[PDB]
Amino acid sequence: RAEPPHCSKTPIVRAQTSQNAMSRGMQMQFSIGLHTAVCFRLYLLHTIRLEKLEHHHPITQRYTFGIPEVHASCICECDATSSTCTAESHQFTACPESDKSDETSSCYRTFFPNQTPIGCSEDDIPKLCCDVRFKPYKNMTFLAVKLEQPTTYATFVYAAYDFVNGYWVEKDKTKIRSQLDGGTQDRHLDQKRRISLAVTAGGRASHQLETGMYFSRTSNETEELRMQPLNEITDNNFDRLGWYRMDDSGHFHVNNGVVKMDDIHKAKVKNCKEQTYKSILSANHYMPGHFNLTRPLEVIKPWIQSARIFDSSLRQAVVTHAEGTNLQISIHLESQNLVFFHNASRIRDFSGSIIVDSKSNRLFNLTVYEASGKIDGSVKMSTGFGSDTIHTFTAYVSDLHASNRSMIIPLPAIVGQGARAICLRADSMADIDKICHVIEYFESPLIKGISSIGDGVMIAT
Repeated sequence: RAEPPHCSKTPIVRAQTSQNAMSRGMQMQFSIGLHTAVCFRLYLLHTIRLEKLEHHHPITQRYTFGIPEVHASCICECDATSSTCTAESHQFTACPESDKSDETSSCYRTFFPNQTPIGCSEDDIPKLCCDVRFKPYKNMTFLAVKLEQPTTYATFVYAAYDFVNGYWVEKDKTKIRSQLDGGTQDRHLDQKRRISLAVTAGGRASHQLETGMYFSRTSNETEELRMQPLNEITDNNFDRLGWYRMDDSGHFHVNNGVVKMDDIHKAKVKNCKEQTYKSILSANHYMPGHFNLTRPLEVIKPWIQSARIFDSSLRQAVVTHAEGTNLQISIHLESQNLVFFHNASRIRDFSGSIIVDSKSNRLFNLTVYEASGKIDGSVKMSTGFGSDTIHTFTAYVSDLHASNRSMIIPLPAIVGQGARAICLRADSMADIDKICHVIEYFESPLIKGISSIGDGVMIAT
């Protein structure tokens, strides 16, 4: 089923290599676009596609966490002297092993003395004792990451095709990786080692990464990165995510539960006789009724196509830029001949919206339908088709066969507020075939749960 990608139309600059006190070469220069292909023959058709643009993720931090289901059972002791409900039994301690009860559950004890004698004697000052219980909710698991900090890599796809009796044959197929932050990077591409690919970036890549705490769900296994107030590994804010953390075994616990439990659990006696009390947790991100989540970055951030932990090793996260600037290529060889070829373009329909994202990115979130090759856009003044052109663009769809693709089109500041018309036309298409639509403009800017014990009192009088 071997097939070449749409060979884009690219101007080629002939440069001459400098010389030493020896034996008069030449270099073929061109600017390749992200998600487009370049084709040439050596005088076996050679193709290079700038497939992926990635910023690296690591700096370190990593920790699995969950969402806890909290339940607190208490008991009152009317006589302040009593052996039942004491500082040694309740203050800073986990309720000792039940032997039958769930392994997933995690409990902590808190001591509430100096009570009011309600349903008691006027002189004796009561005391309250509680078991705060925590278990994972819906078995929800997430990795917390201190997230992508850019290093930039380009991923190219080199394929050499041959036309053997009516059909194309993918002879050689490699993945080329080149670091974009330094000077030119050079390597051979073909097995014959005759040709060399030289990649050079103009400056920093189109878009940028924020430094902070991120996370995504785990399926017992990385997913689309989300952003919601989350704790750095060394921090333990109860109003932010990750205070309910998973250790090695898969057991979830409250981060420094023992010690902190008394600062976050607050209970007062309602009536010591009936064994009634007012209870709450001074925290967030717990069940019941204290947990929702932020949508993936992909969804909220137009400049982001995808942001995911790369694999099972959980060492790097890959941020795929919605679109990126072109890269500078030079193809060099001894002394022979190079000819560059190009295919043509087609387009059924399109859809999209003009967006200024939270990180101040002005782009056209374009989606093409049954399209291939070089596609030319024209952003118009007003909603009226035929109004004055304010920007002109060209997108390159790499699929040989007309397919549906989604892309990011950087726009100048002239493409200001309000809805407007945009007209797309493929290459060499008559102005009758030109699709127009009015496109929309969007812009992003920059409690007490009272319960009666239930378990009954074992110590009445």
